[PDB]
Amino acid sequence: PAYRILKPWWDVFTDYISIVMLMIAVFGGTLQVTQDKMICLPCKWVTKDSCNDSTGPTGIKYDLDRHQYNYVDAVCYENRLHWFAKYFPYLVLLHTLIFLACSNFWFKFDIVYRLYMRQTIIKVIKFALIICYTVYYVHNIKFDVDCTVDIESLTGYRTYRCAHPLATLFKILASFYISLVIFYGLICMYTLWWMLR
Amino acid sequence: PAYRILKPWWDVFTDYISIVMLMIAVFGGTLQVTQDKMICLPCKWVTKDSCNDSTGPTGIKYDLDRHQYNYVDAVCYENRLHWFAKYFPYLVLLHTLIFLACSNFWFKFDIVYRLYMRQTIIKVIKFALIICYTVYYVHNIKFDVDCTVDIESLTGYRTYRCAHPLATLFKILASFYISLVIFYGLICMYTLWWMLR
Amino acid sequence: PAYRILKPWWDVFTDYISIVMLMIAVFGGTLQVTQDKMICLPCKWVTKDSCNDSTGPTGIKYDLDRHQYNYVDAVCYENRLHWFAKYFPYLVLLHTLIFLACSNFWFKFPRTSSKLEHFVSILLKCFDSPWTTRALSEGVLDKKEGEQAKALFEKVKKFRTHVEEGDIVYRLYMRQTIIKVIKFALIICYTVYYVHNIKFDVDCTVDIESLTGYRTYRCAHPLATLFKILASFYISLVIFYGLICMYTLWWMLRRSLKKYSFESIREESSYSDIPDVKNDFAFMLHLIDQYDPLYSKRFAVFLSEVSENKLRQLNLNNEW
Amino acid sequence: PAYRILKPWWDVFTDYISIVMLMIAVFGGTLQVTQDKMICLPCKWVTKDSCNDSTGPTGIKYDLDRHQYNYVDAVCYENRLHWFAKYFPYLVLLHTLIFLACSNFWFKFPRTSSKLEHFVSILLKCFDSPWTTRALSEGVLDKKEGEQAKALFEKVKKFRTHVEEGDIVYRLYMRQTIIKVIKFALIICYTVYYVHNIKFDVDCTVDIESLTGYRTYRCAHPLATLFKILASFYISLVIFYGLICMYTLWWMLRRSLKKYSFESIREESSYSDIPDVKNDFAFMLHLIDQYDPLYSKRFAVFLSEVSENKLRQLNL
Amino acid sequence: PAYRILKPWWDVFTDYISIVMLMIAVFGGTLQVTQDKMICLPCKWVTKDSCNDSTGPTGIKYDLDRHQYNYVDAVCYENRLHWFAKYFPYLVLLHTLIFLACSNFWFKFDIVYRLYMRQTIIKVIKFALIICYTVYYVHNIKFDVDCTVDIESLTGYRTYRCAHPLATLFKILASFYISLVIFYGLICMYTLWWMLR
Amino acid sequence: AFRVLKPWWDVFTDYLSVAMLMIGVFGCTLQVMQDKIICLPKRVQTVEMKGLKTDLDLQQYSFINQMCYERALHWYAKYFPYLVLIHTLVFMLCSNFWFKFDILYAMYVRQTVLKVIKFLIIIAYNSALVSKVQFTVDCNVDIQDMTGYKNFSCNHTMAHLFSKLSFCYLCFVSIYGLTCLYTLYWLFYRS
Ligand SMILES: CCCCCCCC/C=C\CCCCCCCC(=O)OC[C@H](COP(=O)(O)OCCN)OC(=O)CCCCCCC/C=C/CCCCCCCC
Repeated sequence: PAYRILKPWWDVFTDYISIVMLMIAVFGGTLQVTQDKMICLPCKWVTKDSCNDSTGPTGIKYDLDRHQYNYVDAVCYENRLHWFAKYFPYLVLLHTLIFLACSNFWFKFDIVYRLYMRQTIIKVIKFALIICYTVYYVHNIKFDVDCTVDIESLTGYRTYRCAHPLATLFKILASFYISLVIFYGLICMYTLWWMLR
Repeated sequence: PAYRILKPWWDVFTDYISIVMLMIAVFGGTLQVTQDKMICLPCKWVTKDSCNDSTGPTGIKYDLDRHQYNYVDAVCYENRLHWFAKYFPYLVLLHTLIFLACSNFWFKFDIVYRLYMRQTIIKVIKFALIICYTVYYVHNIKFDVDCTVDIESLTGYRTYRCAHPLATLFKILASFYISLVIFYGLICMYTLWWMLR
Repeated sequence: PAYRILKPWWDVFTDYISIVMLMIAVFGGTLQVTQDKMICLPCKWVTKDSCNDSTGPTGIKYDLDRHQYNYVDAVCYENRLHWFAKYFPYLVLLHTLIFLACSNFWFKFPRTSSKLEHFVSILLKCFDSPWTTRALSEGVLDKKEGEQAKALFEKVKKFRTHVEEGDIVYRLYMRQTIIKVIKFALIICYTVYYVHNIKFDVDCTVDIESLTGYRTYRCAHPLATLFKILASFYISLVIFYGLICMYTLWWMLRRSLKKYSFESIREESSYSDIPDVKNDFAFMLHLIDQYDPLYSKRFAVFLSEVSENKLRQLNLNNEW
Repeated sequence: PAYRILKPWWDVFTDYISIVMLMIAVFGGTLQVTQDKMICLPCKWVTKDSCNDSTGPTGIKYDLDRHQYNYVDAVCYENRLHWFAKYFPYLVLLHTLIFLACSNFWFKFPRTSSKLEHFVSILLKCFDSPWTTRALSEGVLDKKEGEQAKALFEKVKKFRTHVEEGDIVYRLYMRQTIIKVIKFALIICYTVYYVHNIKFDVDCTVDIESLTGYRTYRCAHPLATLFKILASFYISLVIFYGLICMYTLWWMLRRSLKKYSFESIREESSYSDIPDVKNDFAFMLHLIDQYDPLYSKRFAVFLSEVSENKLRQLNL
Repeated sequence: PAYRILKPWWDVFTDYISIVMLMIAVFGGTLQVTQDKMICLPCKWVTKDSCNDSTGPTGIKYDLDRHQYNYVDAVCYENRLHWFAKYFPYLVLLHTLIFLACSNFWFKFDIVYRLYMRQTIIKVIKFALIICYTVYYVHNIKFDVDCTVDIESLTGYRTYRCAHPLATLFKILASFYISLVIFYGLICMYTLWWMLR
Repeated sequence: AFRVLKPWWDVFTDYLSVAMLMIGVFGCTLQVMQDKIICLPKRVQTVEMKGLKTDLDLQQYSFINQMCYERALHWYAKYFPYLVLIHTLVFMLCSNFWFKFDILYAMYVRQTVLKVIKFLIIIAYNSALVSKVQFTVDCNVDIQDMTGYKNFSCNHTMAHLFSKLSFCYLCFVSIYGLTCLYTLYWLFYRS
C-alpha cells in the first residue's frame, strides 16, 4: 500500500532476502520429504563395534535380504544420524517463519517506535544466534556416517557404514543459507551503524 | 474487507494459530500419504512370544521374499501400531477444520453477542477436550514397535519387531501442535474472562 | 504499472531472456532433484586401477547386491562426477536471480525509485494534459483546465529543480549495465571452459573394495548430453544477453545522455525558448526517446517558460 | 492493453496453434523426463555383429544383474538411439518459443509498440465520439463534447502527421512474416526428413563387452510410438500454422499496404475530400479492416478538411 | 464479458457437462502417464501358440530376469494391445479440446447465425460419431490379454497371459463418459430442434 | 446478494459439500498410490522358525495382486472415493437447484425433497455397504496354472483409511440431512 515510505532501503533488501531464504527453506523441505534416505552396507570385518576396514576381483556377499537392508537404513537413520542433519530444513522453516513474523509485526498490529526498536534488537540477536548455531552444527552433515545400532538378533551384523546422498547438497544449501544470513547481519550492522549515526 | 475493526487481536491471533495448525495438518497428511510405512523383521529366536534379543558375521536369512515382507509390514501396521500414531494427521485436520468453522461462525450466520458467548464456550470446551486427549496420547507413540499378529500360516513367524520411520516426526509434530492448542486455548480463555468481567 | 515507458527494447529483451533462463534453471533443477543418477558397473578385469576393456557369449557376474550397487552409484556420483554436471541448474538459477535483481535494482532502490515515480507520473499526466494539444496546435482554455495546467507547470518546474541537482539514476543505470556485461563475460568464460566436463561415460575410482570388492567402476550418467545441450542452449542465451547489454553499454557511451537537446522539437515548433535539460532529467528523457519522441515533444511545452507566459496571459483574460 | 483489434484472424489462429504446440512440447518433455526408458536385452547368437534371432519352454538366462541391464539401457539409449527421438520435445519447445517471439515482437518492440498503442487509443477515442455518428448519419453540440471533438480532430491531424512519415511498423511486420515463413519451411524440411527415425525396436552395437559380455543388444523403446504419434500430430499443427502464415504473406503481397484507399467510404458518405493515407497509418488501417471495417468507416470522417469546415460552421 | 445473459439453460448444462468430461479426460491422462502397464507371465505349456493347461502347492520357476519381464511386457503392450485401450485418454482429450473449441468458435470469429448453425451441426455430428466409435470399441478395454509375439530368441517363451491393471476402471470411466455424452447428446438434439425450429 | 434468502441451512450445506469434495480428492489421491493390495498364498510349503518358500517371482506376485484386487475385493471398496466425488458433484449441482431455477413454493419444496431423498438413499447405501471395506481378504482366483497356488490371503493397505473416511463422510452427510430435514419441517409446517 502507501506504507512503502515506512520501509527504507534496508527493509526492502531484508524482505527480499527473507523471501529468498523461504525458497531455500521450501526446497530443503521438499528434498527431505521426498529424497532423504541413507544407503547402509554392513561391515564384514569388525573390531569391538568399529569397522575394521580389512586373481580377478569378486563381490562381497553380505547374505542379507533387501528388507533387512531397509530395516538397517531405517534404524541407522533414527539412531546414528544427527538430528540436525535430519531437521535442518524444518528448523530453517521455523526461523524464516518467525523472521517474517518479527519483520512484519508492526504492519499487522510512541507505540510504533517501541515495536520497531524491539524488532531491530530481536532481529540482530536472532541473526547472531542463527549464524552461531548453524556454523556450529554444519559439520554434522557428512556424506559418510558409520552407524552401530546392535540389531544383530534381527539382521546379523553389529556395525554398518551408511552413506547420506542428499547430505552435501544440503551443505550447498546450508552455507548459502548462512551466507544469506551473513548478508542480513551485514545489513543489520549498517542499520545499527546508522542507528548509532 | 473492513471487518478488521470487528476483528480484535485475539480473533486474528487465533486465526493465525489455525492457519499454522492447518499447514501442520497438511504436512502430516502429505507425509502419511507418501512416505508412511513400517519395516518389520521377524524375531528369529523367540521365548514365549517375546524377542529374546541375542567365524565372521553373516547376514541372517529369513527366507522371506520381498512380498512376504510387504505383507508383514502392512499386517503389523494395522493390528499393533497405536491408533493415534496412525490417525494423528487426520485428527489434527478435523480439529483445525472445526476450529475454523467455529471461529468464522458469525461472519456468515444483542443476539450477536450471545452467539459469540455460546461460540466461545463451545470453542473453549473443545480446547479442553483437545488438550486432554492430545496430552494423554502423545507418549503412546514409539519408534520400535512390537507385533504379535499370528500370521505363522503365511510367512512362518509369529512375533516381529518393526520400525516406524516417521513416527518420531508425528510426535514432534504433535509436540508443536500442543503448544499451538495451548496458545489458542489460553488466548480464547482470556476472551471468556474478558466477557465474564 | 506504467514503468514500461522507462524500459527500452533491450530491457524487454533481457527480461524475456531472463524468464527463459529461469525456466531452464527450474527444469534442470527438478531434473537433478528427481531423475539425476549414475549407473556404475565394476570393471572385472583391471590393470593398475584402470579398466583393461577386454561358443556364444555369456554375461559377466559381479556378485553385487542391489544395495551394494546403490552404494556404488552414490559414491561415484559424489566423488567422481564433475560438480558442474551436478550443480549446473543451481548455478543457472543463481545467475538468473542475480540478473533479475540487477535489472530491477533502480526500480526498488528508494532514492532512484522516488525520482522514477515522480518522472513517470508527471510525464504521463503531462501527456494526458490537453494544454499540450492546445499549444502544439498553435484562447481555447477553460477555467478548470487552465488551473490544472498552471498546477502542472508549477509541478514541472519543481520537479526540474528537484531532479537537476542529482544524476543518481544515470549512475545507477550505468552500474547495472556494467555489472550485467561483466557477469555475462564471467558466465560465458566459466561455462564455456566447463561445458566439456559434462560427459556420458565416467571412469570412477573411489576405493570401496572393503565394502563391495571392486576398486574401479565405469559409470554412465544418463542426463549428460541433455545437460550439455541445455548448457549449450544456455550459453547461446547468455551470448544474446551480452550482445544486447553490449549495445546498451555502447548506447550509453556514444553520446552524453546527461545533456539533452530539444533542438528538433523546438525547431519544428514555434517555441524557441525551451532550454536544454541536464543530468537525470536528460537521462530519463533519452530513455523516453528510446520509447518514442512523442512523449518528449508533448512535455517540451510544459518545460518551456514562453508557453507558461502564454498560459498565464490566457488565465489573466479568463479571470479578467 | 486493447491490442486484440490489431491481431487479425491469422494472428489469433497462429497464437492458438503455438499455445497447443507449447502444450505438446510440455507433455512430450515431461514424458521424456519421467518415463522415457529403453529396455535392452542382449542377443545370444551373434552372426558378424548381427543377431541371429533363432515339451515345456525354459527361460533364457543371461546372468546379468539389474544394474548391468540399467547400464546397457543407458548406453544404447544415448549412443545408438537417434537424437531426434530423444530431443523432439525440446525442439518443439524451441520452435514454438521462437514462433511466439516472432508473433509478439512488434507488440513488444517499443518503436512500433508506441505507435501501435497511439493508433489504438485514438481509434478507441474516435469510436465513442459523437461527431462521428453525426457525420456518418449526415445540430446540437454541448460545449464539453464539442471541445473533445475538436481536440480529437487535432490529435487525429497531429498523429497522422507523426505516423504517415515512416514505415517502420510495416517493414517490421514484413520482416516478422518472412522470418516466420522461412523458419516454417526449415522446420518442415528437417522434421519431415528426420521423423522416420523414431523406431520402437533398435539394434544397438556399443561394445561394452568388457562390462556385460555381449556386443549387440536389441532394445525396446516404449515411448517411441507415442512420440511418433505426437510427432505426427505436431507436424500436422505446423502444417496448419504454416498454411496460416502463407496467407498472411499472401495478404501482404495481395496489395501495397503502404497505401490505403478511402474511395468506398468517402463515396458512400457525403464527405468527398477524404484523403488516401499511406505507410504505417495505411498498414494498421488495413489490419483494422481485417478485424472490422466499421472502425475504418467510423474513423474516416476525421481525415477530411470538409468535415472540419462543417464542424466549424456547426460550432459557430 | 458481454455474453453472460445470452446463453439459455441448456447452454449452461452443456458447459457443465463439458467441464466434467474435460476433467474426466485429464484424470484419465494422469492415470495413463502414471500407472499404465501390463504384466505378462509366460506360458509353461506352449504347443503351437496355445497355453495347454492340462502335498502343499508350490510355485513355478520361469527363470526370467526382471528385465526380460520388462521387455516382454513392453513388447506385448506395444504390439498386442489395441490402440483404443492404450490411448483412451489422449483421444478423449482431443475430443474435449475440439468440442470446447467448436462450442466457443463464434466468439473467436446472419454470419454469426450461420456460424452457430455450423457449430451446432458439428457438435451433434461429432456426438453421433463419438458414440458410435466408443460403443464400437468399448469391448477392447479388458483385463486378460493373451499376447503372442514370438521373441523366444530373447525370452525362451512365445505366449504370455497378461492382465491389464487399469482397464476395468478405465471401462467404467469410459462408461461414465458415454453416459455424460448421452445427456449431452440429448441436450444437443434439443438445440438442433431449436435451430431447426 | 442472496445471502438474505440464504438461511443457515444453505450455507451449512455449502461448506459440507466443500468438505465432501475435499474428502473425495483425498480418497482419489489414496487410490493414486500404486501399492494397493498385497497377496500371499495359503498352505504354502522354543522352536526355531523358518520362512516359507513361496517360489514366486516379483511379476507373479504382482499378477496375483491384481487378480485378487479384481475378483476378491468389493467394488465399493475399490471406488468409494469415486462414488464420493460423483455424489458431491451431484450435491453441489442440486444444492443451488432452487436458486438456479405457487411455483416458487413448488420448486423450493421440490429442491428440499430431492435433497432429502438423495441424503436418505446415500445413508441407506453407505450403511449397507460400508462393512465390506476389510483389511484381511480371502481370494480364490483360479491362477493355479500360472503361479501354482489356488487360494490366497491378501491385505488391502488403505482399507482402514477408507473405513475412517467413510465414517467421516457419513457424519458429514448426517449433518447435511439433519439440516435439510429441518428445512423440510420448516417448509411444510406452515403454508
Ligand atoms: C520440455 C520441458 C517442458 C516441461 C517439462 C517439465 C519437466 C517436469 C519434471 C518432472 C515432473 C514430475 C516429477 C516426478 C518425480 C517423481 C518420480 C517418481 O515418483 O517416479 C516416476 C513415476 C513412476 O514411473 P515408472 O516406475 O516408470 O512407472 C511404472 C512403469 N509402468 O512416474 C510417473 O508416472 C510420475 C507421476 C506422474 C505425474 C508427473 C507428471 C506427468 C504428466 C502428467 C500428464 C497429465 C497432466 C495434466 C496437466 C493438468 C494441468 C491442469
